[PDB]
Amino acid sequence: GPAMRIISVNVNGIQAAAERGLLSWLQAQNADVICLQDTRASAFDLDDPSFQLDGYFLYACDAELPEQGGVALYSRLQPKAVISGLGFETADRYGRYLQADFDKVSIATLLLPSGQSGDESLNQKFKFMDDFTHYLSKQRRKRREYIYCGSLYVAHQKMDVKNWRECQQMPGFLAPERAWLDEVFGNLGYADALREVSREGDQFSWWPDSEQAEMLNLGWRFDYQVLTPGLRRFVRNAKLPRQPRFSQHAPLIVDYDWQLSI
Amino acid sequence: GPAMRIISVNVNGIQAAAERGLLSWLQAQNADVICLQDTRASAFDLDDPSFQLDGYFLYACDAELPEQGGVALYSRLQPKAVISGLGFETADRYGRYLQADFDKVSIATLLLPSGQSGDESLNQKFKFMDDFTHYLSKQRRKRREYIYCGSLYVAHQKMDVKNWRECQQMPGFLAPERAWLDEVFGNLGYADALREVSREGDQFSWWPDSEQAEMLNLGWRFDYQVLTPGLRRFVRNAKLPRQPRFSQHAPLIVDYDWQLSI
Amino acid sequence: GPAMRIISVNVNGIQAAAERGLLSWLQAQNADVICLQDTRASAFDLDDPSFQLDGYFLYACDAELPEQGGVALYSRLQPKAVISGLGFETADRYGRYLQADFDKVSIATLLLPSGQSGDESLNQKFKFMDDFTHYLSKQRRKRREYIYCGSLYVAHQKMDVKNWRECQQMPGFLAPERAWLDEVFGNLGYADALREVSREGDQFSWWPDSEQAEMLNLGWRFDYQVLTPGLRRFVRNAKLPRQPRFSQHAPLIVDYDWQLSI
Amino acid sequence: HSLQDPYLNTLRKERVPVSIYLVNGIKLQGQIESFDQFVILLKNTVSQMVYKHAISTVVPSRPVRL
Amino acid sequence: HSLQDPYLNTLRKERVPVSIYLVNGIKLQGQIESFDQFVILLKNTVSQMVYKHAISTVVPSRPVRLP
Amino acid sequence: HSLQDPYLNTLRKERVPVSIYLVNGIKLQGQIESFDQFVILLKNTVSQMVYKHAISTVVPSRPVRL
Amino acid sequence: HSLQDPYLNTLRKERVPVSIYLVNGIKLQGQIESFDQFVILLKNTVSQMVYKHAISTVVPSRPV
Amino acid sequence: GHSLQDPYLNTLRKERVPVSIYLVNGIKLQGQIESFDQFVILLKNTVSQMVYKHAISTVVPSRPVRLP
Amino acid sequence: GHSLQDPYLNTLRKERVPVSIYLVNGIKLQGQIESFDQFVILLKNTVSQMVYKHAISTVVPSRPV
Amino acid sequence: GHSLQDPYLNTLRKERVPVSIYLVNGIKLQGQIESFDQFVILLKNTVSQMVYKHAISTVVPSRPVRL
Amino acid sequence: HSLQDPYLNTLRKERVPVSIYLVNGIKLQGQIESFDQFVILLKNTVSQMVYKHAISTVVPSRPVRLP
Amino acid sequence: KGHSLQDPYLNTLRKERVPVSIYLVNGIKLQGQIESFDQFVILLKNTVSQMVYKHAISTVVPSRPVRLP
Amino acid sequence: GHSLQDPYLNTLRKERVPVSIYLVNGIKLQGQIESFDQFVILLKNTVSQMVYKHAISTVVPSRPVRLP
Amino acid sequence: KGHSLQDPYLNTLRKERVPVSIYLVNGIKLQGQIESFDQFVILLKNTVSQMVYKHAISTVVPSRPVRLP
Amino acid sequence: SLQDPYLNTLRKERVPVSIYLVNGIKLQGQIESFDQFVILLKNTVSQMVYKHAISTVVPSRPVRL
RNA sequence: AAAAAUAACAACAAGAUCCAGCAGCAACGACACCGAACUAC
Repeated sequence: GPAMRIISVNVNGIQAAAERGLLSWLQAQNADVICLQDTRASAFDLDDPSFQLDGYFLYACDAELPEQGGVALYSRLQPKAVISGLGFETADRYGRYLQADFDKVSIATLLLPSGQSGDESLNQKFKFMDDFTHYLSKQRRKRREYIYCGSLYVAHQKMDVKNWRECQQMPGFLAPERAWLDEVFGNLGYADALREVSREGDQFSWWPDSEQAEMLNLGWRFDYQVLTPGLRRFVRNAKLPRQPRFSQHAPLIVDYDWQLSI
Repeated sequence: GPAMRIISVNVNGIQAAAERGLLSWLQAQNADVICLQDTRASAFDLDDPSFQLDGYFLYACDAELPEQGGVALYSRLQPKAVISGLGFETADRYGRYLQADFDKVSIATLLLPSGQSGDESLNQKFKFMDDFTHYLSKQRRKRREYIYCGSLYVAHQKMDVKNWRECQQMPGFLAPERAWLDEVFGNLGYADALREVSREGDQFSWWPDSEQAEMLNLGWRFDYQVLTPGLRRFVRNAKLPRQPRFSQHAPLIVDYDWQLSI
Repeated sequence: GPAMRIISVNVNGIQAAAERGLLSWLQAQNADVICLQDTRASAFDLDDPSFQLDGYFLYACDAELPEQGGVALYSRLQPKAVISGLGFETADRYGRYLQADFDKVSIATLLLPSGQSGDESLNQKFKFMDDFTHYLSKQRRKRREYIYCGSLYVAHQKMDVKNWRECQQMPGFLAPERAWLDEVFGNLGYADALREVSREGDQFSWWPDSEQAEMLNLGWRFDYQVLTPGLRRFVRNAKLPRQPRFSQHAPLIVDYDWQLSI
Repeated sequence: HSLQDPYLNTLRKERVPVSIYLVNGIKLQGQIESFDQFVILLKNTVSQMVYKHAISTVVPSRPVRL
Repeated sequence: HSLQDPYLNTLRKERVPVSIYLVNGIKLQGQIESFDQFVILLKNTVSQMVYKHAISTVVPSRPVRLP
Repeated sequence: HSLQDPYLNTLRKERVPVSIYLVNGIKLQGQIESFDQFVILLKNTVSQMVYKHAISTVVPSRPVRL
Repeated sequence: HSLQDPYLNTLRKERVPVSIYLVNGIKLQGQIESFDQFVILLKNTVSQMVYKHAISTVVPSRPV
Repeated sequence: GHSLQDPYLNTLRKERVPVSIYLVNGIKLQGQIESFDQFVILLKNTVSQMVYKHAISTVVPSRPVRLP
Repeated sequence: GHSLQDPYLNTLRKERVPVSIYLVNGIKLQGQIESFDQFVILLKNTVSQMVYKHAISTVVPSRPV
Repeated sequence: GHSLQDPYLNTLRKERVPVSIYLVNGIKLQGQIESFDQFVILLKNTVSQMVYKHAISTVVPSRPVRL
Repeated sequence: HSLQDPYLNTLRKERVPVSIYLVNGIKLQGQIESFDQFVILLKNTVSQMVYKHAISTVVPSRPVRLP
Repeated sequence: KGHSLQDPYLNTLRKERVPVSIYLVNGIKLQGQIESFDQFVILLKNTVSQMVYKHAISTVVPSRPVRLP
Repeated sequence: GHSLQDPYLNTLRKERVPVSIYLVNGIKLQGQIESFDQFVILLKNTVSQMVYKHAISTVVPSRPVRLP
Repeated sequence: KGHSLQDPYLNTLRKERVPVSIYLVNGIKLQGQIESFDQFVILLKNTVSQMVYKHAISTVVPSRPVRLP
Repeated sequence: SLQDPYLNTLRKERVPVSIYLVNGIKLQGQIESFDQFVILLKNTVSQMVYKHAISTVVPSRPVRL
């Protein structure tokens, strides 16, 4: 059928994920476009055929420093056009955005800074959010349905995090971040893909390095597939397999009934 | 957990339902409240202990002309108060409405006339709908949420009907009925129960008397658990079993997280 | 006062109509634009001044073969523009569509295949229907208020034909044809002037070749005035003179409030 | 409106309990639900509609950035 | 008018006993009979008319939800 | 001004003894003789010109509708 | 338009004393030597330019 | 659009007449009109004061002035 | 139609002059002008408060400009 | 230059094939090209017109035509 | 050249009320007061200069024949 | 560039200082008087010296008629 | 002149590569470039449409082609 | 011959470094300071070096009044 | 005149560019070559954009000549 | 008097008649108005 599968997997360094076997798992896991983010490597590094998969193209945009950030993207067929710019110092200087265009459908690999590294990172995250909300408000005029593979590092509602009573103070769950994420899914009209098909809790996509939280399943949902209201109806299913995890985040696999094309 | 199971069904005459064995199956299925639309019997007829189940109370509103209509309702605990009325001439005459109040929740056994008999029936149905729109616009103010377990006898979207191209002129699917349903479920905000728990097709509740349609699965969805937006979040599961057919329609069990109490 | 008149006389061969003196009947019938369908002759044949009514222009587009198709159009004043063809092989190669634009209005003459001759005719009818609904959907957003005063050879509702149950298998009332017509009408917002001015039954235009069928009034309404919902407000009245019955079709005449001009 | 619209939008999205001082001295309290060119909506147990031509100042209860 | 009329017409259709606080600190009570772009009408025994330039706030007695 | 004009015209034709309450608080009494964009000529024994921008409300006193 | 300008013209041509009551509650006396669409001149003892918006009502001193 | 406010203000400025501006609130300010506009007026004092038009009720010159 | 308002307000805001905005109701606001618009201005005496133009009467600068 | 435009328009005029000229604004004119010239083309249809070259975008011959 | 100048001269001498449609799709009206190799003065209660590089077409309200 | 109509018309509109209105290809309407014009530029006066290009102008209508040489 | 336009257009023509042209109005035509001169291009599509150079904006090939 | 009035105007706009607008035919509102203008291009100097074509410009509105030499 | 050195520099350093046509749409990419009327823009696909249809050419990063 | 810019609509016969009801507001903006200019709610 006209199924379209998209996989968003944050690796926190493509080297570790490739060592754990993310390359082979992706090559085996059938999909159309892999929104893998947080490469932490320059374009000359991704160009290495070791990372390049068979039957999947490669695109990448890195910051001035390879480890400072960067985001990559795979695709089954050659997209109509790829663009590695957003227009913000917090986005271009860090290489946190890359968009690929198919017939009236654009997939973007968004990457927000974690913020837990320090206060400066939190300020940069707030600035990036305040600029991205404006970018979205400006993009509401276009007719193309957008599929942002976002690693927002922000939990929306209570179900998106366990033991919220204790997480109300830790970064990634404060009041302004929650308000921004609700405005994105609220007034602007956008809607999350995962929360559309499965309105149940415990579906987390991130856990600290300590295995205690993993055993207790104390995690957040720092991965979203933001869809224009036009694509909200085409959301068939979503899944967050935790066992085949190659980093702190878990692969988020969303399948639609939409059929992309060159 | 707090699982409140509501079982709505159109008996199309309590006699046929009792003959086919609706009472036993209904008693077997654990449920907090059961709505029986179209009893086609007087209140004194329902007084017979044959219809009175153990652990359930007997409530019913009989039409002026017993054969023309009538509704019933059983609950596990003595409701706060029964309101066997609506206000309109059609409702008061045909006893097509009966309400039971609970803690911040009230269940209504709505019954819109099918309109499949003749033109006068279709006109009565149009009048009943043009009055129930006002009724719902009035009830939109009170705090308590409502659960209309009603056989609206009107399909909403294509997902509710197969081969819609053929039924574009059959009563219960014309343009004005579709518009009224879309306005009641969109403009007013009364979100449906099925379209929020399972956004899949083939979920039919009605089947013509011809066995050909039954074998071919040609069916329409007429039953509806209309929920105030306050209760939409309290939906969990809703599946239509067709194998326990006891009338022209089939039950519509729906489980909610809300828990009722005197 | 401000009034305009339009006539639709599917001559089914201008030769047969002229043989029955239809030219004089049309000359006596005061009208602003006359849209006769099915000329069954080339443009050179229509150039004969016999068919040219004094004070009325002559336009015509002939099919690749005379008897195959062909359409004509008369205007009391020089239209601003006259066009033919729609890009489809079922229309251009047969000249089954001829449009004329004056100002703020555009009157078109359309001739759909009867589909009653053979299976290939019905297949071409389905092809023309789907291509034409596609084109019309592409024309909805335009500014021109189109009036496709044309013969569709398809009955929409039961009000357009008695004993519809027997006509279910006969062409013109087939399920897919009725569904296509209802989609062209409601889904896209188009309406008909004749039904709008009067929702009365027993009014038909087409009749079989059998005499007893006409005696007992067994006819269909195949000629329609597909009219954009914008100008529907300016429709006055519509008639169906069943007295002549010169040809298989009837002179569907409609008067509106709007007045054309060069 | 280069400052009115963004300011009101920031006060709305964050649900900051704002205090609107009218012209006649009395002050209303509540968060901005929605606003227009000539009307603001205050939610404080009753969704009331205040008029732009009658408001004097609008002070947020807590600091807000721009 | 993007948010003004959708509120006044809603109050009118719903017949909510609204209280209008003028700019000079005076309060009026009643239902909106027929609001316009410049003046609103009240449904009291006298059917008073209040201009839309001297009205400061309009608070309904019951919470009204925008359609 | 869809209903303002006909309402004022009906109050004028019938010579209704309206009561115009300004914004400052003082009230004026007298039938409406005529009206125009930002002006109302109240004539009742003595003529006065009340500006609409300063008028707060107009109580028709008698039950009068359009 | 059809009332304000002709009324002010009649008040001026007649030189009638005009009492302009402001929205603040003050009663200004004098004649309207001239009038504009935004300001009215009230000269009798000292020159004055009363703004239109600040004028609540304007009553003549005698029939006009 | 107006043809009587601009010349009056220009005269009150160039002649440097001690002007007294009384606002709708019911207060008094004194000074000379240094500059005018469609919505503001600068008044000279110990500190130049920008008075808005919509708030001004009357502008009385300390001495009578003739129109141009 | 602001050849005199906009430059004055821009100078007062850039120079960071503690101005006092006397409203129409008689209240005396204070604080520095942060950013002004065609219909609203912003002050920061303690917090970023928006003052509506139609409610402002005069703007006295604490220092001659 | 302009070595192909001449024969194409010449044939379209000789055969008098009904052509549809789509302009730059998206509007479409329909009719027979009566006379082609530099910087201007003459149309033929009820109420003929004179269309300018720099405003034309495409010329669809509708029916098959060879060069 | 061969077709533009004679056509325009005929339209001017005969004083035919033509309608000049611009490149944006706007419709104009008036009689051809004068023409040039770059602009056209069209009169209709006011002599407007329309640039030839902004004229989509010219519709003569009266049939005209070439010389 | 060889025209015999635009030059005198524009020179008359400039010397006479007639209120002119220029409608551009985009459909925008500018209003003012001409200061100086060339084969590719026109300097309009209306609180600013606005250099409007020639190719971007669609029509030029004066507020009142003018005589030609 | 046109040192780079022809080597590309004639190349697309010879190989008959399906290309999509984008008119200045904003829409998109599709097809193979049949013939082209210094003023117009021809699309080999069924309609055999002709497009004007000055009205064209871009020519996106369906598949990458080598520059001669 | 083709820039008798455009060349000095643009040169003055570039020298004075006055905020220019440079409206395009589409109706967009550009801005910056003309750094260097040639026959068919204008290099606007703003936050980032920009290049705008001549045939796509429709208006050059300087924010401040300028006098031609 | 300046267009030739400008495009030569944008092509030498291989700077990501953004072209903006008359209709108003934006085309990101990287200049491959430029002639008197045509410019080759390569971004997954190689397309030929016309000079007369281009309105602006913004380099993604600051560049002079 | 101008969307710091729609990765692009197989194309606009054409824009100058009553809440089955809150463990309840130290109190309703203090009630529907109660006719020569004086600068903190």
